[PDB]
Amino acid sequence: HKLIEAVTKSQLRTDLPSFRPGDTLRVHVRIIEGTRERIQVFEGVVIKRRGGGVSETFTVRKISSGVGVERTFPLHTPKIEKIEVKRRGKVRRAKLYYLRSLRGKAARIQEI
Amino acid sequence: YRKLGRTSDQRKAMLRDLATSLIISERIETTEARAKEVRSVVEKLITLGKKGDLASRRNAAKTLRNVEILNEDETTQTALQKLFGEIAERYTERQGGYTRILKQGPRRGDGAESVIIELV
Amino acid sequence: AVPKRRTSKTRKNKRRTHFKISVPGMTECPNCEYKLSHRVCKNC
Amino acid sequence: TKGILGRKIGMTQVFGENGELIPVTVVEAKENVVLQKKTVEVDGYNAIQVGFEDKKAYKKDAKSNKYANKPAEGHAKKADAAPKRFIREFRNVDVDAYEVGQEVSVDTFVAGDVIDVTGVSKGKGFQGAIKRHGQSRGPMSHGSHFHRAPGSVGMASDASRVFKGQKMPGRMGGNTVTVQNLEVVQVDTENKVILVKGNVPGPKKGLVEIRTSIK
Amino acid sequence: MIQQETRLKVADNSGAREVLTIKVLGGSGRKTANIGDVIVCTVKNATPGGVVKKGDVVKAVIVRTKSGVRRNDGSYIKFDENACVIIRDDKGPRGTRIFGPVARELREGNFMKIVSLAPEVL
RNA sequence: UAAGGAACUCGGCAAAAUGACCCCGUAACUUCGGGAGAAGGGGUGCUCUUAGAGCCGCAGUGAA
RNA sequence: UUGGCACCUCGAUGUCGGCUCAUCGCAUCCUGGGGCUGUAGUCGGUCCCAAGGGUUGGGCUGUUCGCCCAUUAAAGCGGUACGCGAGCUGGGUUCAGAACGUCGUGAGACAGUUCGGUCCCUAUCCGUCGUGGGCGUAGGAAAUUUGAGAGGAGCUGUCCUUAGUACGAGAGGACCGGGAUGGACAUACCUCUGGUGUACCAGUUGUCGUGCCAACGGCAUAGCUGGGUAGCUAUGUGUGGACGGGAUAAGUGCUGAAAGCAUCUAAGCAUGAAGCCCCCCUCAAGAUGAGAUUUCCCAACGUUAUAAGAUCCCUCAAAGAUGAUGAGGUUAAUAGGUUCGAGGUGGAAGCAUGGUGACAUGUGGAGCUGACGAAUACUAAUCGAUCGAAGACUUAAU
Ligand SMILES: CC[C@H]1OC(=O)[C@@](C)(F)C(=O)[C@H](C)[C@@H](O[C@@H]2O[C@H](C)C[C@H](N(C)C)[C@H]2O)[C@](C)(OC)C[C@@H](C)C(=O)[C@H](C)[C@H]2N(CCCCn3cc(-c4cccc(N)c4)nn3)C(=O)O[C@]12C
Ligand SMILES: [K+]
Ligand SMILES: [K+]
Ligand SMILES: [Mg+2]
Ligand SMILES: [Mg+2]
Ligand SMILES: [Mg+2]
Ligand SMILES: [Mg+2]
Ligand SMILES: [Mg+2]
Ligand SMILES: [Mg+2]
Ligand SMILES: [Mg+2]
Ligand SMILES: [Mg+2]
Ligand SMILES: [Mg+2]
Ligand SMILES: [Mg+2]
Ligand SMILES: [Mg+2]
Ligand SMILES: [Mg+2]
Ligand SMILES: [Mg+2]
Ligand SMILES: [Mg+2]
Ligand SMILES: [Mg+2]
Ligand SMILES: [Mg+2]
Ligand SMILES: [Mg+2]
Ligand SMILES: [Mg+2]
Ligand SMILES: [Mg+2]
Ligand SMILES: [Mg+2]
Ligand SMILES: [Mg+2]
Ligand SMILES: [Mg+2]
Ligand SMILES: [Mg+2]
Ligand SMILES: [Mg+2]
Ligand SMILES: [Mg+2]
Ligand SMILES: [Mg+2]
Ligand SMILES: [Mg+2]
Ligand SMILES: [Mg+2]
Ligand SMILES: [Mg+2]
Ligand SMILES: [Mg+2]
Ligand SMILES: [Mg+2]
Ligand SMILES: [Mg+2]
Ligand SMILES: [Mg+2]
Ligand SMILES: [Mg+2]
Ligand SMILES: [Zn+2]
Repeated sequence: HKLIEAVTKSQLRTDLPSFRPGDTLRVHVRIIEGTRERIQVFEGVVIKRRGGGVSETFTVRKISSGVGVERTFPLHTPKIEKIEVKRRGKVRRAKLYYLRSLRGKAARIQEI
Repeated sequence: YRKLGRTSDQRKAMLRDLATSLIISERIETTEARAKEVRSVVEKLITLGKKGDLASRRNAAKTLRNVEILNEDETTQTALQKLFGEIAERYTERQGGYTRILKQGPRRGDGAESVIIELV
Repeated sequence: AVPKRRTSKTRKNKRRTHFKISVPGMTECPNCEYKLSHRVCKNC
Repeated sequence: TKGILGRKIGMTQVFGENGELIPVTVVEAKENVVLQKKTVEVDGYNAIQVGFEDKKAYKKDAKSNKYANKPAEGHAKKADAAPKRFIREFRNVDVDAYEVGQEVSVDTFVAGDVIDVTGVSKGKGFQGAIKRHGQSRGPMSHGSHFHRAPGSVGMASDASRVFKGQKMPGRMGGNTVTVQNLEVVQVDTENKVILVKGNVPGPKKGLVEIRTSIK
Repeated sequence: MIQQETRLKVADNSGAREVLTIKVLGGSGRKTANIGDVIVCTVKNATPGGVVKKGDVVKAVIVRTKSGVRRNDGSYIKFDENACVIIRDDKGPRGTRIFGPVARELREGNFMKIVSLAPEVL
């Protein structure tokens, strides 16, 4: 009954900080396409965590030039070099979908 | 889970009524599908009664009906009190399986399978 | 929507070939006449 | 050239060398044994017969398929093996390279092998034309009284009949399906597991047959 | 997921403000376009003084979608809006400036000038 | 109900949207009554003090 | 097609267009093969073979038709009651109202127009799609199978390279090969992204209850709102069809006479299409021609009881309208319960503390948790009953 876990255990990462929805993360994402491999930081608030094991994902949202952007990552993807927990948010639900229609001050998340 | 030919609210109410009736009378005759559904309800209630804490009692109060039971001699108690009193003590050392279903056969009016479900 | 021709006696009985009931699944009561299998006596 | 029997456990994902996401199907292929060699001389064609999952030994008054009956017990005992739940033939193998009674481990397949996976698709029950044959609905408004019906089933006086093969409601699913050119992602000797790229037919716990791709 | 009659904001300074998708290019029966695809569209709203006038039928490349795209590593990017950039025949933008972030996928389509002009590529 | 938003269809048919109360604001035209609820905006929960100060939620005519 | 004829139907053969669903022809729109060219190349023109597959989304109009916008490899022409209303619609057309123009003294009418205007039917037979029971298949049975035969599939774009080469003043720009990658379509599947998720978690309004507080229950679309497991799912994730062999079409030949020559043909010998038969997928021995392999079982006197093997009955789900199929039936994990997990929700109650209070913090990633996983006989799969062979004959090899 634990075959899936047994064969996907080697895929899991152990260098991952603890975080919950509402936290502000700095995600250091590897970019390999082009002529060189480099690192682009994506900073935003975690609006979603879902799944379990190797299939777990999380979603981060930021505003770039006034346009909302969301990146969803597999939690254990090798493409992520590291994650910093920059801020800890005070929120009341697991999914922060209500942020999607909020802008500016109304979209602010109180820190802990 | 079975729908029992009823809407969700009606089914929930019927299951509460059947569970309280079973707790009170300790042995009831119903149809096969209703009994197979209510065994789970009644046994989870008995689990709460064995737990015994205040939160368990209130969770049990979410499901039980407000019925009164006249005991041996003009002394009253509620179905919730019986569930957390005599019934819970009866099954302290039994790990699940507090009910049993005995089939009786079809009944005249509609050919439905009548069964007895009783506390063990 | 409606039968074009009436159904003969032969065709009707052919169709009723499978229209029947079966003997109940019944067992002798070792101590308590006969009973349905996996049912209690409920009268003995 | 190769074949093995297994049960579908479920779907998961692994990360490739380049960090690419590879959805995979976990197939558990323990306990495979060659039960019989069929040859051109005796049977008219060459194949090996492979039993997959061990059953309980025969007992009197057995009521279910969990226990081998006497014919099955004798057939398996002829190969010095326990009776098996599933038995299938592989005509794509080399009959010479197998001995009756030998095991068929997962290690017969290697990472990067291209395989064909055969299984029985999930059942759907009685289904209408819209779901079973991908047909279009009629209008949902504008006075329509035609939503999920199959539509016209023929022409007229010519031909005064419905042609064979007209697509109609009926039982859907539960058919044998072969998915070609899947790949072996990983073979794990412990747990006797083969990781297959992509999805394969059937419900969880269903039997699947894995063969080296014919194409 | 852009189809016929989908309206998209324009993310350049060509003079078009909003366009309406007339056609998704790329083969018969194609219904949907996404980031990096080329569409035919008409200008519904335009800024006065701009090069591209209301009513013109033009070609645009999609640079932002709400549906977003899935990348090979199992990661996704989605945007809060659908936006496109009006392009010439040789894939160069008709305007001089690009507004808003654009997806990395435009590199694969060789929309390199649009990529260079964008404030952010994600 | 994703994305789209009349591409449906003879026709937006049907559905969706609007909707109560209080306060701003309101065009052409006009028989000077009207048009007009034009349009378009804002507010609303709970606690305390005498209009402010707070408290909670995604959301306060929180349903109809 | 417009007609001509008036042979079936006036004790009724529903008319146009669209929708749904197709099916057939080839006089071929695309794609494949080829001859001629006033064929340099890139493109074309014309003719021959070829029906395998493919062959579009809008504006206007009831429209068919047609014009237009934007695509596409292409947007072929036809038959099937101008295919399809006991499958749908009902905009148009042969209905009662009304109006205009016009005609008529008039009632009224129309090489006309305009607004409005009931689409009934529980499928008996054949036909079709699925799914069972009987018997047969020279003993009975369990499983694995061959494949006579049948169905399915069959499309194609762009880019790179060859090569800026051949061709060509130039402009321009290849055939043949090599590689990459899409559109449409089909199919499987739920890891992912999402949808749903009426016995999952939470917030919240009105009102009535559980005597009151607190905590809860009922009703209001599941009262409403934010999320959401399994399952089922597409817009999501995989996979498939550009192959190879054989025989051919139009063609192209070689050898070669009749007919000293010439000649693809008359005898022979080749070569040559997305087309044919196979190669790929599925079904398939009621294939009454009823096939094959392995294993199991073996009775006496039509009867009675049996063997292998099954069923009845019962617990069920991966299966399912019901049958059927599959997992199990105590020598037992089949379901329920119980205990522990995954996932979901997001911080229970009670109590303490702070605050006038609304509330906040702590105890504490808490409490709760359908369908998912494991363990555990606590509950239910009791007892029992029913069906079920004994292998015919004739001739040949041994
Ligand atoms: C909806 C029910 C009616 O069906 C229809 O109206 C239709 C849709 F079924 C219909 O029109 C059929 C199809 C007609 O037949 C066609 O006649 C054409 C001339 C020729 C055609 N073919 C041969 C080419 C025939 O098929 C005709 C004549 O009905 C008028 C059939 C005859 C036998 C006929 O009169 C029958 C008896 C007709 N009728 C008069 C209705 C008369 C109209 N009506 C009355 C009512 C009503 C009355 C009382 C209460 C309520 N609530 C409603 N509703 N509608 C009824 O009372 O019932 C039905 C069956
Ligand atoms: K209430
Ligand atoms: K608490
Ligand atoms: Mg989670
Ligand atoms: Mg039910
Ligand atoms: Mg209700
Ligand atoms: Mg449609
Ligand atoms: Mg309807
Ligand atoms: Mg929607
Ligand atoms: Mg939406
Ligand atoms: Mg809109
Ligand atoms: Mg339209
Ligand atoms: Mg249309
Ligand atoms: Mg309406
Ligand atoms: Mg109101
Ligand atoms: Mg407010
Ligand atoms: Mg004629
Ligand atoms: Mg005559
Ligand atoms: Mg007539
Ligand atoms: Mg008649
Ligand atoms: Mg021809
Ligand atoms: Mg063809
Ligand atoms: Mg065509
Ligand atoms: Mg017709
Ligand atoms: Mg009609
Ligand atoms: Mg008809
Ligand atoms: Mg009409
Ligand atoms: Mg006159
Ligand atoms: Mg009208
Ligand atoms: Mg065959
Ligand atoms: Mg036949
Ligand atoms: Mg191609
Ligand atoms: Mg899942
Ligand atoms: Mg999901
Ligand atoms: Mg209270
Ligand atoms: Mg009441
Ligand atoms: Mg046979
Ligand atoms: Zn009895």
